[PDB]
Amino acid sequence: ETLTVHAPSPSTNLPSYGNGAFSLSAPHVPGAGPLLVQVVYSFFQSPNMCLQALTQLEDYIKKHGASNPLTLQIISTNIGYFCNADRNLVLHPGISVYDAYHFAKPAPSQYDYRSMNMKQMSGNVTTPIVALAHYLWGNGAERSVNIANIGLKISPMKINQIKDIIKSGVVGTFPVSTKFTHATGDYNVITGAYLGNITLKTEGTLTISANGSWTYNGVVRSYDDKYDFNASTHRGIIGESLTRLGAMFSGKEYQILLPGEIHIKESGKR
Repeated sequence: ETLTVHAPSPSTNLPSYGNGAFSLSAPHVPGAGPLLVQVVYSFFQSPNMCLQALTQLEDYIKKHGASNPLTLQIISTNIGYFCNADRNLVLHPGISVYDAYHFAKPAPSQYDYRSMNMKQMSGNVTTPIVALAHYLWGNGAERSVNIANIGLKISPMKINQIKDIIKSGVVGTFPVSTKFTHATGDYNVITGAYLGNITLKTEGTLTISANGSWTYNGVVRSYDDKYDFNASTHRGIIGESLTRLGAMFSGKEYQILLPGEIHIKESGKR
């Protein structure tokens, strides 16, 4: 059935992401002249780097075959890069993905999943591949991403503050305490990929003035302790890539804790 991708390990990893034949790097913008680090840096910060890496895996698989030992090594190795990068991002929050990815320290090609895999994922753009890494090699171990790291964009207008706000037309200060489904994949292709639809609890204070202006000051944490990482829960185009890869390769579903709480200060006008 599904093919086993070897856990990244110095003993199985290729010397290089893409076996050096391809690299994760910013799109070739024709007529933009030489690719400069800023582009690439920004690219690495972007979800697109994650899409690209996965796209590259998928493309490599398309060209070479999923069961192709090199494909497997490339998947393992390339995903190791992401694991490595994500490790570095987890260890050093606030560093750019480009940095975590490229330096590195320890060499991404030396990435050893068994020894190095982390339960925590950065939530950064590397995360969906790491999440896939964990599917492949995680042996079903729970992972976590802190909810503060999953780039939640909460729109109170999409939560039961909506009711307080959206006509009701109540004025004043209202306790909010509600849960809501939150399709991270609606706006966050990274978080959507691996957390997709989450359920958040928010508790806070919705203040609405008579002019429709409202502020929601609240905490958001996950309503569910964890989320399954599997085909069904991925959302968004990166999620789809995980699904396709996850469908081809042996892995174990596992759950992703979404611990932590974010404080949100949202505002809008009715």
